[PDB]
Amino acid sequence: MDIDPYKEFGATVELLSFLPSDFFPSVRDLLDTAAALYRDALESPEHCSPHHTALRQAILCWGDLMTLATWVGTNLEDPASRDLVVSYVNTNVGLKFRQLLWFHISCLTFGRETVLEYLVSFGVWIRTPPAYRPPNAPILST
Amino acid sequence: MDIDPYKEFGATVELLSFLPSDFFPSVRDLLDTAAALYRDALESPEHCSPHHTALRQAILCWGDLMTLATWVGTNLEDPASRDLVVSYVNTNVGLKFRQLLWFHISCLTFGRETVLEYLVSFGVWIRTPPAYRPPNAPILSTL
Amino acid sequence: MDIDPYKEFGATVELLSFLPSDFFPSVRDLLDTAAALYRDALESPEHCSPHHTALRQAILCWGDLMTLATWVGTNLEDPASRDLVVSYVNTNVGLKFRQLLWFHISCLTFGRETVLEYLVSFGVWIRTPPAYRPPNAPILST
Amino acid sequence: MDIDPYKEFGATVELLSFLPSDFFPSVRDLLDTAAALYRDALESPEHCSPHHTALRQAILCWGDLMTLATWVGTNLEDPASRDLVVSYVNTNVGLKFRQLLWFHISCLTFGRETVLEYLVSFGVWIRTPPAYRPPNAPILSTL
Amino acid sequence: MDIDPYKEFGATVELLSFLPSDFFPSVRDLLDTAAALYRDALESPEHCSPHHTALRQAILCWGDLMTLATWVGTNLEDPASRDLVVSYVNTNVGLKFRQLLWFHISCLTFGRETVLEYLVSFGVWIRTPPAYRPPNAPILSTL
Amino acid sequence: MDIDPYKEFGATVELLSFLPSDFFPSVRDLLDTAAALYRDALESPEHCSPHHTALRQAILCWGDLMTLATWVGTNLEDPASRDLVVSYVNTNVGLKFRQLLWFHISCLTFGRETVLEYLVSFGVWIRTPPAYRPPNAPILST
Repeated sequence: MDIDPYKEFGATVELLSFLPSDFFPSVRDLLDTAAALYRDALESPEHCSPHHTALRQAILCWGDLMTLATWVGTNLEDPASRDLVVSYVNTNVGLKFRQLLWFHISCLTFGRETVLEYLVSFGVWIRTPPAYRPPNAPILST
Repeated sequence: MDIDPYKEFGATVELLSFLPSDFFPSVRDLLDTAAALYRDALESPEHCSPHHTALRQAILCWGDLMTLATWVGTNLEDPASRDLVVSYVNTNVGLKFRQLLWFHISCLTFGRETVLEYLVSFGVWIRTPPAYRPPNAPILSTL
Repeated sequence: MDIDPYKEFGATVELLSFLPSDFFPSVRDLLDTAAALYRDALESPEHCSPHHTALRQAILCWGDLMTLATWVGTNLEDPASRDLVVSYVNTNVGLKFRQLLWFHISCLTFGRETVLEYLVSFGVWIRTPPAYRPPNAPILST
Repeated sequence: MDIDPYKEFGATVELLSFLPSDFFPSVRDLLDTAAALYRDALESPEHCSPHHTALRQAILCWGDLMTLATWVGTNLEDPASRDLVVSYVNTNVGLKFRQLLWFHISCLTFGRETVLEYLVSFGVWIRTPPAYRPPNAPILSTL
Repeated sequence: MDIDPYKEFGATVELLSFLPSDFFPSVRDLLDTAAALYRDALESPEHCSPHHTALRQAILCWGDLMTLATWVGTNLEDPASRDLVVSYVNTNVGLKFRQLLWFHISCLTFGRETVLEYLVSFGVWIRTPPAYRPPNAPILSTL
Repeated sequence: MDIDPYKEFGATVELLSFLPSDFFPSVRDLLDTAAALYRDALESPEHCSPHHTALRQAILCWGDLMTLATWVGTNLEDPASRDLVVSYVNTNVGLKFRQLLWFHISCLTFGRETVLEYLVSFGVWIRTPPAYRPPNAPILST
C-alpha cells in the first residue's frame, strides 16, 4: 500500500515540499513545545483528535530511532561505522520527523485550515524573485 | 512524555507484555494482511477510525527502519557493523512493531472489546505454570 | 488500459495473491469441474450470470493458448526452444488461469460473498502461528 | 466443451463468417476505438452490460498473448523459431481477436440487433456476383 | 499534466486522430473563417462560450509561432537552418493547429453534438478499407 | 482580428505592463504550482471556470514551444543557429507565457477582482520615486 502521511489531514507530501528543508525547527525544539503545551492531552487515555494520535505515534517512533542511535553508541566498536550511522539517524531520518512534528504541532496550535493556507502563502513568497520578495517571510500567529 | 501507545485504545504495555515472542506473525505477514484487507481505508483521504490513523503511522515508520537497514547494507563497509545494525532492526525493533501492527489489525478485524477480553484471558492462561495449564492456548475469534 | 479481471466482481489481483500459489488446483481439475457441474449453462444461448460470461471467455482463452502450445509441439523442430515455450505456457500463464478458473467456478458453486469471505479467512489462518489458530484449515461450504 | 463465444449474444461463428477475413480492421485500431469510446466503462467497478464483461476478458487475453510474444522475443535462443512463433500470434490468433473485438465494439456502438441485421445484409451483398453487385457495400453508421 | 485539449469538450486526441491530413483547410483559410464569422464575439469583453475562450487562445498562440518563423527568417543567417526551422513550424505544428482551429470553429458553426456524431461516423468510414468503403466520405452539415 | 489575451478577464495588455518583466516567476515555478494546486481540476473533462480553459490551452502551447526547442536540439547541426533559436524560445517567447501563466494561476488562487486591484496598487508603488517608495513591494496573499 502506498500511504501518504498527510492525505487524511487534507495535505500531501508535494504540498509540504513548498517549505525548504532548513525552514523547520530542530527535533528538540518541537518536542519541548509539545511537552510544554500538550503533555496533558498527549498522556490522556482518550482520543482528543486524530492530530493527537498521529503526534503520539511520531514521538514514540522518534524515541525508537534515538534508542537505536544510543545502542549503536554502546554496541558498535568501529568508530567510523558508528559515526556514519548516528549522522544518518539524526540528519537524514531527523528531517522527515522534523517536518511531521511541525505539521501536527502547528495544526493543534493554529488549526488545520490555517496551516494549509500558510503553505500556499509561503510557496508564493519563496517562488518570488528575492528582489520582488518581501524581506519578512510569512509566519504563523493566531 | 510518558506516552503509552495502547492507553488511548483501552490497553497498556503491561497488558500486551504477557504475549510471548512466538505469538505474533512476521512483519511481512502483518503488512501483507493490512494490504489484503484494508488498503482502500488506509490509502483513503478520510481517517476511517483512530485504529486506521494509528495503523498508517505504524506502516510508514517501519518503512524508514527498512530504509535504514537498506542504507546500512549499502553504505557501511565493515561487515561486523553492517550485520550487527541490520540484525538489531530485524529482531529487536521488529518485535515491538509486530506487536503494534498485530494489535491495530486485530481491533479492526474483531473489534476492540473482543481483543481486550482476549488479552485478559490469555494472561490467565500464560501465567499458569505448565503442570496445571490446559494444553491449547485461547484462540482469538468473532464470538 | 488498466483493467483488473476481478475488479468487476469485488476482488483484485492482490486479494487472490493473498492465498499461496500452491493452493490453487490444476487447470485440468478445474476444466473437469466446469464440464461436470455447469456444461448446460455454459453451452446455453442465455447470459445465465456475469460469472458464466466470464468463465466462457476464460475457457476459450486457455483453449487458444493450448492450441499455441500444441501447434508449437507439432511445428517446431528444435526440442529446446519447443520445451521453453510449452513450459512457459504451462507455468506462467498457468497460475493466472488457475486463480481465474478457481474464482469463477467457486462463485458459481458457493456464491461470491462466501468466496470473498473465504479468501480473507484462509489467508489470515495460513499466516497465524500454528499454536494459536484453530487446528484445521478453513474450507468452502454452503 | 464446444462453447461458441457468439451464442449468448444471438450470433454464431458461422454468421460472423459472412464477413471476409480482409474486412476486419487491425487489432491496434480496435483497441484504440475501445480506449476512445468506452475506457471509463471498461475500467469501471460495474457490470455495465454482458458486452462489457466479454470485451474486458478479450482485451486481457490479447494482452496475455502479446506478453507471450514479448517473452518469446526476449528469451528465445534461435531466430527461426522466434519469428515463426511471433508470426503465428500476430496472424492466426490475430484473426480470431480481430472478429471478437469488432463484434463487441460494434454492438456497444450501434446496438446488438443493428449488428445482427448488418451481418445478414452484408452476406447478401458479398454473395452477389460482382457483375450485378451494387457499388455501395453496407456500412454501420448514424444517419 | 496529462491535459487533453478536447477532453473538456466531450472528445479526445484519439477521436480526432482518425481525420486524415488532407481533411483540414489551411491555417490562412481557418483564420479567415474565424474573422469572417466570429470577430464581434472573439474581440468582445465577454467570454461568449468555452469554445470562444479556447478559440482566442488558439488564434493568439499561432501568431507567436508565425512571429518565431518571421524572426528565424530575419535573424538566422545560415540558409539550411533558416529553411528547416521555418518548414517545421509551417507543416508539423501547423497540422496540430489546423485540427484545433477546425474543431472549435465547427462546434461554433454546427453545434458540439453534431461534430461529435460526425467524428464517430467518419471514424467508421475511414477505418473501412477501400475495397468495401462507399466512394464519398461523410459530409459535416446542420442536419 | 486584433484579440487581447486579457479583455474577457477584465484586464488589458497595457494594464499588465505596470508589472516589470523581471517581477514574474520562471516558467518552471508557475507550472509546478499549477500541478501542485490544480492538476485535479486541469485534467477534469469539464469546464470548472474560463480561467481553467485558458490555463489548459497556455500549458499545451508551452509544451508545443518546448517540443520545437528540443527538436531543434536534435535536428539543427549548426550550433550557432541552434543556440540562437533556443535562446529566443526560452527568453523572448518565455516572457509572454510567464505573464499569462502568472495571471491565470493568480486568479484561481486569489480571485479575479483581487488581482486587478493588485495591478493598480503595484503600479502606484513602482511609479513612486524609490526614496518615497516603501521598502516592501505590494504582494498577493488571501
